[PDB]
Amino acid sequence: ERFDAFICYCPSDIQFVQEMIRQLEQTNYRLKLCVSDRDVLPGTCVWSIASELIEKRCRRMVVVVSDDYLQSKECDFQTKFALSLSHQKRLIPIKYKAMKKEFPSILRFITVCDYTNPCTKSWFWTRLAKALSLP
Amino acid sequence: ERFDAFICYCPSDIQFVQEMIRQLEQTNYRLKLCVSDRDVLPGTCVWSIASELIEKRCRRMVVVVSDDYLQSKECDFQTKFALSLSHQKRLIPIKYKAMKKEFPSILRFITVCDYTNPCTKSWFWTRLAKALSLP
Amino acid sequence: ERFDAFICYCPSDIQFVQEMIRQLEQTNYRLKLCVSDRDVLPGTCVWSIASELIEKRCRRMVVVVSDDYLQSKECDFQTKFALSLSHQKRLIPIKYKAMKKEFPSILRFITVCDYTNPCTKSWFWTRLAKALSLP
Amino acid sequence: ERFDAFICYCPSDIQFVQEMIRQLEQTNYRLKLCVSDRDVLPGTCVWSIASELIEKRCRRMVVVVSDDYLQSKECDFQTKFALSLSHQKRLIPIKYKAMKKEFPSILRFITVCDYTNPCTKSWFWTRLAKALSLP
Amino acid sequence: ERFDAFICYCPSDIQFVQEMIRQLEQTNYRLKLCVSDRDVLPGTCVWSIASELIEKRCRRMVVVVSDDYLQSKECDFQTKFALSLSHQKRLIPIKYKAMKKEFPSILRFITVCDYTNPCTKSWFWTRLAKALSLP
Amino acid sequence: ERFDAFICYCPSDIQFVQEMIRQLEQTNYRLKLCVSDRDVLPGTCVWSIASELIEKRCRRMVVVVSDDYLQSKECDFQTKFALSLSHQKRLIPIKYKAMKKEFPSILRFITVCDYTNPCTKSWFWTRLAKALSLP
Amino acid sequence: ERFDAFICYCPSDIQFVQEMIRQLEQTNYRLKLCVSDRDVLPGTCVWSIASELIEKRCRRMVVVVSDDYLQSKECDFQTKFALSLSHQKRLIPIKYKAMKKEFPSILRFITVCDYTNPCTKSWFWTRLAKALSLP
Repeated sequence: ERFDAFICYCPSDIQFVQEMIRQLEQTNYRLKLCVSDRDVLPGTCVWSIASELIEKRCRRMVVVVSDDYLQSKECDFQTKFALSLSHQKRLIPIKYKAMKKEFPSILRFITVCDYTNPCTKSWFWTRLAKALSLP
Repeated sequence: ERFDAFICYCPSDIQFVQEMIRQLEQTNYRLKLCVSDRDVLPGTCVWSIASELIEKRCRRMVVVVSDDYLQSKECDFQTKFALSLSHQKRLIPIKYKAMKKEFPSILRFITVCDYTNPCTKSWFWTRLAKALSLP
Repeated sequence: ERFDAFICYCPSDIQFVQEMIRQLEQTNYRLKLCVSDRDVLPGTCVWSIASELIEKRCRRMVVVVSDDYLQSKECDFQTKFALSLSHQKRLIPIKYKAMKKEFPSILRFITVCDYTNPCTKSWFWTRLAKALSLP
Repeated sequence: ERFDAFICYCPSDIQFVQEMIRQLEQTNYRLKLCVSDRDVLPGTCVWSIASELIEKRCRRMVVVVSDDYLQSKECDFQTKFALSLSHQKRLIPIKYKAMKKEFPSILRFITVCDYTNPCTKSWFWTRLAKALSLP
Repeated sequence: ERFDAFICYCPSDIQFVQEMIRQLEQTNYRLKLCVSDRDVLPGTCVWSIASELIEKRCRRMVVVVSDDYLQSKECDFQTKFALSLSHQKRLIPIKYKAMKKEFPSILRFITVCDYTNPCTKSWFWTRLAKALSLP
Repeated sequence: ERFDAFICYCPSDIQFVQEMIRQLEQTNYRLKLCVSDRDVLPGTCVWSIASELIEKRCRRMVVVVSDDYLQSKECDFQTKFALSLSHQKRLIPIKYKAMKKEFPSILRFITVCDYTNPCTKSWFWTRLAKALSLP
Repeated sequence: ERFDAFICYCPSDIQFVQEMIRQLEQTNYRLKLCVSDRDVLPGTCVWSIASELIEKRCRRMVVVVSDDYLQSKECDFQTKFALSLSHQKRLIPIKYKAMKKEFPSILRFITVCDYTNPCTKSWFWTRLAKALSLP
């Protein structure tokens, strides 16, 4: 029923989502995440996952930015809906791969979390855990 | 007498229907499925299977989408009739093959249960069975 | 509210529909016809007119068969839905123009009301009104 | 404060919006329309329009579909937001020009109010006003 | 001492701000505008304007966006300070000329007051005065 | 919470920042600095790290000047904001390597702490830390 | 019932009358003006708007002098009737645009309120409003 964060990812980036699941749910942090391909039964109407899950179930939303994320339209609509929804910090961008295309202009007002800098990799997961577990 | 899910499929795809029968009917789920070539005696009128079986006997409908599904007219009529009939989620599309054509525009508002993605095949049968066994 | 006959026509055939309105509605017969472009408010869902108007509002369905009638799909779905419903004679095909393509094979067990014969023009409207005015 | 219809139009088509306001507000119907370029103060945030005007202030939404409408990006978001939000028919598509592109596939379940037909122009404004004046 | 709107303009655009003075101050509106090179004594330190004039003297900030506005750095710093300072919508962008460069992405979440359209010019001054006359 | 100095650096030179942390924090001086990539949770708004951290938390600001520092706009805005903010000596420029580009003219009115000249490097760290430890 | 000023204008210049409305009774002045095309019901006799409105209802009369004002024959009669009526200053000529023809001779003994001189437009509205509001 209740969750802790919705996750918006392009379908071509699934290994990183699985790694996120292993690193956050299985550790002693005990976080609950909603993945569309895992706990959404077939036959549901698309226009309900935005008005029911993101609205009244999850508390944050984690956007996995990538080059392939810039071609899907469902992710774009979900990002705009999350922005138009509303201190709480209800949006967390994440970049993890060396992307060649320009960073989206919509998400330029929020501090991104980076994983491709060798001198800063030691803070990534410990920052994510507390950002997601903040009340 | 009664049933749990009418099945719509092109005759070019019957091995998958047999596999569905094996997986859903002969397991401890104990489901009942209505197949046209197995529960319809010859000599019946075509215009009765739509107004009697899909409406007053079957409780949901499962549509097996494929490239040969687009070439048949009977399946198109049976698809449109189900939508015209009417929370209950009385329509479940299924994609199981590497199709080279475009997904039908009529069924673009319903979540599909995909089988061709190798990283998500571990949830297919369980999700399908839960959806079909939902009251 | 209540009508006497739903009208199924190609959008390229509107002059004949207007002529039918003039000859049957504005005459002393005082019949009622439900034309889509005159009695349907904008913004309605397509799958409601088939289960509300054709089902429980109109009593008969008049199909204006023409060459371009074979291209539209809404007319095909409406014709098949009307046939699936059922001595009452709840379907009247009307031919008014010379066709260079074969008459539809689904409408071959029904007596069409031909108009193009230059000697039977006197019986056309009388037969049509007598058929429509039956209880 | 309150309105009756939020109008979604491409900024390349303002003459038809002026015609609409002339024929519906300055006439004896006494309707109220919320035009962005007339009733929105400068310096407002974009994300408040969707969540305050379209949802809780206006009562219906009228989409002026055209060829240049397909390239604007805020119109798509507004249309999808309205669709996700919602018998009351909170959407009315209006076509007034000769389009050489395909009609938007997201709007294929709704009856459009066409204007380019030189025969049915008599019912256009009557149907539009009757639709807008409903509670 | 007190004002109503600080004005940020490129020095290449002085005719338009003179016209703005002519239309809003000398008219019957009775509004006060703080022009940079008309109400500031020479010899003042630059870093006091942002912390004293924009911060605690004016109430809103108007930005005359133009092609040469993208060259000056003082305008960039003033715009960024205004944005970092703060619902109450204390930032109004004004476009009045044909630009050959893309509109700045910093000011994309707010509604510009366009003037170059030859049809909406009627509402321009009324909207501007109503916007900046609010408490 | 409370800090002693805000550090402004380009991402291209973080090894010097690591060395500065080692030399000033882990010694007997026991200073505490603020690094963006270390104690700034993701999802926070950019326009608050300037109006909340630099103003109400830190007491002074260290600026690491190099060739790559002249290419980043965020550092330029931060140093201009700090300069506009204000005996306290709330700005300390640090030169640590041979730069072949001209020194910025904004900072040409403040004594810099130099590390390149191989005759005063014995006067560097104690002199730098005495400034930061001042009340 | 009561009024404050009758307005004599040729139909060719109504935009200036709209501007006068906006600047005179949309502000805190709260004036009342009698416009023929807004306060005269159809079917009235022409000879009553002179002996009823100008005489016993309005307190003053403003004449929008223009080049086209010398073509209409009703304005001459209205002006001469006002003059024949009568300190109270019951006539205010107003000149706003350049004229290629001499000023009317009948109106030579009265000081006009000029608007076309670029050095004196700062007094126009504030003087005209005081004149109209004077008892």
